Amino acid sequence: MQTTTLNWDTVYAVPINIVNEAIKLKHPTPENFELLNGKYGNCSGSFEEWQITNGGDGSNIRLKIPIKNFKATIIGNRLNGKGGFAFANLEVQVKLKYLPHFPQSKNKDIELVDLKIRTQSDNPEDPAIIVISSYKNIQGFYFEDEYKLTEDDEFVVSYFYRLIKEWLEKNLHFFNYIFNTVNLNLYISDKEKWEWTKPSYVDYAYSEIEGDLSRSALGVLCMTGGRTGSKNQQQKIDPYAIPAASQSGFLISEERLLRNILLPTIPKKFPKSKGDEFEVINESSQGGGYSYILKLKKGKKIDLENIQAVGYTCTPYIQEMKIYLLGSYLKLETTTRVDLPLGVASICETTCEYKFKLSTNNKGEQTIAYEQIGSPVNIQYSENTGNVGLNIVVSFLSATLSFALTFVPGFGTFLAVGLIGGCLIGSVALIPTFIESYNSDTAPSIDLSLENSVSEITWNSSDVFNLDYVALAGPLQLGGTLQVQNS
Amino acid sequence: MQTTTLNWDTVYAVPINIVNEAIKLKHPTPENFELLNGKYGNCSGSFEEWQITNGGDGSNIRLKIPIKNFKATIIGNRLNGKGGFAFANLEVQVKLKYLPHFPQSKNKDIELVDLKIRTQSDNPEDPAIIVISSYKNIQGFYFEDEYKLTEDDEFVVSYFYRLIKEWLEKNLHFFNYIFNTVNLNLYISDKEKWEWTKPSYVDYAYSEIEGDLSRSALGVLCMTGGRTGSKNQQQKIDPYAIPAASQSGFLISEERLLRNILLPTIPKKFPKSKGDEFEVINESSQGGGYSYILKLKKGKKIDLENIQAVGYTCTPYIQEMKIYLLGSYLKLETTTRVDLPLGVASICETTCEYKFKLSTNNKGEQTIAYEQIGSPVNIQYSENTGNVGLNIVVSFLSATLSFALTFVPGFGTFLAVGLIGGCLIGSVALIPTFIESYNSDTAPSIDLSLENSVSEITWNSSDVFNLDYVALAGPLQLGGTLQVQNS
Amino acid sequence: QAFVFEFDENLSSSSGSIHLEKVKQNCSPNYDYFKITFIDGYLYIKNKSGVILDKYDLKNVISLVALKRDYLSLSLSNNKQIKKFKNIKNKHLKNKFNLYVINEDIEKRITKNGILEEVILNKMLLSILLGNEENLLQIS
Amino acid sequence: KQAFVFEFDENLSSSSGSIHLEKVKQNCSPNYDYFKITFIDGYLYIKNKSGVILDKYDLKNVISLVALKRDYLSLSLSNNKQIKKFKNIKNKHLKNKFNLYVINEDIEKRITKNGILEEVILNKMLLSILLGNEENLLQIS
Repeated sequence: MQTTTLNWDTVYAVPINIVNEAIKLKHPTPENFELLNGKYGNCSGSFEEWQITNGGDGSNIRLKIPIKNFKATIIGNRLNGKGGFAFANLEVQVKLKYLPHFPQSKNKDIELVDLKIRTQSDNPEDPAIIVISSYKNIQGFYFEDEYKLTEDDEFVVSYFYRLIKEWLEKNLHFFNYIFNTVNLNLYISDKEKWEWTKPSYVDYAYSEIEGDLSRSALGVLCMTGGRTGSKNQQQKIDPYAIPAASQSGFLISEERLLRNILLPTIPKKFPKSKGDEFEVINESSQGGGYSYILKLKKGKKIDLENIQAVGYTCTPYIQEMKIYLLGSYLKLETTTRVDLPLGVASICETTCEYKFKLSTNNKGEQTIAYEQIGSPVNIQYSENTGNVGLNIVVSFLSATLSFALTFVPGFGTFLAVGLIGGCLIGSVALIPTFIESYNSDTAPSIDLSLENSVSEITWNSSDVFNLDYVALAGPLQLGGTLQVQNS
Repeated sequence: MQTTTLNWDTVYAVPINIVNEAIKLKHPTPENFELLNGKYGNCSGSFEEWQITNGGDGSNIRLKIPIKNFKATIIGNRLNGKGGFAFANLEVQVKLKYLPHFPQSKNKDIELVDLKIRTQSDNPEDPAIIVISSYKNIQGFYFEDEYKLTEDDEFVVSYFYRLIKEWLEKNLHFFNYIFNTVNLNLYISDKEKWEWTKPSYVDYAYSEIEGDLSRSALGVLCMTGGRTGSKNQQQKIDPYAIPAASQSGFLISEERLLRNILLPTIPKKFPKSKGDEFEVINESSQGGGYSYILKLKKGKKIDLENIQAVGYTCTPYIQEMKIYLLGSYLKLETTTRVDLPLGVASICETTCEYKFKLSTNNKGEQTIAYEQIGSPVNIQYSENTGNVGLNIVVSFLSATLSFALTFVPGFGTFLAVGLIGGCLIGSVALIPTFIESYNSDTAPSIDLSLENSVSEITWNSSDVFNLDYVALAGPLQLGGTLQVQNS
Repeated sequence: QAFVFEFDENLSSSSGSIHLEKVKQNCSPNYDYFKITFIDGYLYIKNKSGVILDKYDLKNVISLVALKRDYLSLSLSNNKQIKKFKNIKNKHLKNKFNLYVINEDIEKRITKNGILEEVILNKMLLSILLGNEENLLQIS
Repeated sequence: KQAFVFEFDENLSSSSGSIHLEKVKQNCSPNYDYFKITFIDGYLYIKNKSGVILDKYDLKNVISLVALKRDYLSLSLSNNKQIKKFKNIKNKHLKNKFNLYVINEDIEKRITKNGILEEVILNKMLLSILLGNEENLLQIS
């Protein structure tokens, strides 16, 4: 399934279950609590472990806060008395926040930030804590009312939850779980490798789909390469971000793959050209918001190596091309044109397709491999303003066809290997040499590129990402399992 | 310029000036009239012959009736007096009607009907003679003491006109004229040649262009082959029914060309066909009008003569085809497909175009000729699913291109010559023999065809149609001059 | 479903209300036919003395008219949003759409009285209609 | 319409008046729409079991913030037949189809300064006049 980063550079999606399980393991939830000397009443009870539950979106996180052995006193001129319950599940809505990590980084070029619950807010339209009106699994409720209670026990319970909220307002910090930690590379410049995967701005998002929680995720969203966030960015994860095959998913935007790897590399295929003929734009079909393609600028053409055709030396040229990401594939469409001096033009529109996958070199190290999918698909037509005879036209179109069927796969192979080059070595300058000497048996390990991409984000304090999947699915998509340090 | 029959089978259009001329020629003498002992008054004067004038549409015809030396005596409790005018044009609106021609034709298979002014109507919502309020170029008006024509006494003139109408209603011979005479073939069946150009139902239309009488026309509209009229048919003529080159025009619906000439003929081009693969349908976007196409039924294919390519006996097949009439052309699109068992697919979309024109045979007799316009236009789609070697792929696609570039023009020639054949010989069953032995020099005279088409309608009692133009402009379009007898 | 008409002339006068409706027809494809039915009104024939020489009740008279479908180009922009069929007294206006009367009085409720009535009715219909063809744009 | 009538009735409280609604521009919850409710006029009544008014609070100028899932946009049909109210059905609890929730019942705390009691009742009132009436939000800009 094709996925998308939704205009972010990098996306790291972990199922909510994994996050909750980590919380229950580390037991950051406070045990006993008590509100003393409150104006509107007081209360006490015990918490069971807090957990993320469904109903959130983007910034907004729903927490299930199970409470037991609860009692409360309500103080008021109207509602007044003592009560409690044996068990209840309080639901609140909160936000999370990225805060400076401590101890800081020694490298002052890197700022470590932690993802933790936001404990306070001075914007009334954005309360730190919102009590949700849900009255689920309440057991052993009791209350002694000095006057009125025709409206149910639900009303008293809502009051209780607000007392619990008062305590929470002063004690949320007691829940200091670090969801993840992110290395912000401020100051990226000069000879930096993998700049398109080093985060320079980070935010998060809760995403749920119906069927819930089991399929819901918490996402780390990064802008990289010195880029920052904007209204252009939404706090959302695509439903297909995590490979169906894997626990967690990491995405590198197809836009970055194209602008930062292929666009600087593609001129080196044509020392004939000037080198300024290519561009990455936003125009392609169909679903989603928008897609990215690498094409010739309007008006430009690229001369190719000469061919012999029906007795004449001709220079084929690229009249139009599109490099783009679709489904599982890197796709290349090249329109080559050849003009015979007799007054006939050949036009071939040739499409090649490439898949990526997780592989290993001969030292058993994980790497990225590729393969061409089938053979070129071609469309050929012609224009005959010279009134050239059929026999010449047919022979001419044979020669130009043969050129397209040879040239365009060679072009696609260069691009495919070029892209692996960029991903594996992270330096644009070194890609041509990588392509020239590429060999799947000997291709470098992906580990260094992982250190500079995915491992720039650390979940649950010390998790290690165990890669088990690589594919192109619009953006480069990594599949893997978080290894919790056994301890 | 492409025209249309607007869902009629045939259309015979003649300029109004030509019709008015025959009318005037046949009625050069003025006619004295008088109305005595009228209930609402009496009158007297002199008519010159009526003429068709502008302002009519469809069934509705405007006549201009010039009146001179008019006198009238008006009677009523309310208005009363003697008056008159030296000259005025009475304008009325009438309809025309087809009426049985007498004497009846000897052939009991044909009902001769005449187009004549409808003199009487028993429907109050459709009066036979409508007076139009036109006080154009009235000279010498007077009434009692008033010798000027003012707004205040314009009603006197309207009164005059309705006294004149009273006379007209009682003296129907004033409107005598046979516009044209049509051979209604009452009992048409399969066994007859040219069934598609023999009228079985006829109606008329007055069409005026920009209110200019010199560009306006009267048309005879026919359904042929045993069809009759319906709501589908309107009393309208296309602006471009008459060739710019010619005085008068005759159209044969491309629907009938396709349904009645080519559709029964086309299976004889294909020995491996089962015979039931082809259809003529009306195509369009959102809503359907007048565009017809001869095509393969959905799911059908035609196997063709086997070819030898790269060591394989292969069977080309047609998976799609379109035959239709556009502008000046009979157009053929044919999609041919060939598969190499090793796993190469070839698909050619090939298009050919044909013009038709007036010509002569060896005997100097008028006939219809055609010419292919330019070379076939071809688009070749290819796929290599067996990862076949380059040389085989290229050689194979060259063979299948060669095949399409010769077969499809052959098919186009078959159709053009077939179409001419049906037009010239009128018997569908004889068309395959006509194609096989066709020769420009030897092609039969169009005269028999005309006798069964345009000459089924005779204008002005005995006009002869002199053909001077033939083309396809959507419908088959004939241009010619009406020759009046007695020169 | 009604419109008020006012017809004023030197020797003839008329006021009241009418109900118009499009008549389906297949004989004149470039023209629209309208059936006009007089709900209320009177037709006054007068002299220069301005008195009532004759007074005809227009009640239930049915008229039929046609005009060139070009009138459909007209942009109404209802303003001032009240529309009547009023002639401009003693000022013959143009006939932009070749409007014409097919039958002034179909059942001859009035025209049975002679030619003068036909003449007056025909003149009256053209007078209330011409200039006001924009009103027709809302008549189904 | 800009302003809407609202009516709320339950055993121990009731309220009525009119409210102005507006969509609130936001970038934190892409699948939800935020709405700001401003009370133009109205009173909140607390009553006892037999209907006697115990307390009343003027709602005028109280400002509330709510959110619901954008699934409500698929509601049909936004037709005017005829006057839309935000009314609840007394003692008839309804399903919450679009996860409607209250973000803040009284932003400037005009009434909730009085304590939790007011917050809880105001919260209940807001859900009760909105739920089932979400099709009314279609026309809010």
